[PDB]
Amino acid sequence: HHHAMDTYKLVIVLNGTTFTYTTEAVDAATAEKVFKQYANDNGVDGEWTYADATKTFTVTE
Repeated sequence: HHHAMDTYKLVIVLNGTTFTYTTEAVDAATAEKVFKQYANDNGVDGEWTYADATKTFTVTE
């Protein structure tokens, strides 16, 4: 199923514990749509930052 994608990664830093979730997406606007859906579905409200060099979204709280 069409392989023209990057791997994107979500990092959620809590109290000394870190959860990450990494997934393929067509672009960063798309991976942010998936991740923000996942976050909300799990009890995660927080401050987000994206780093294009590593295709990583980082959420703290």
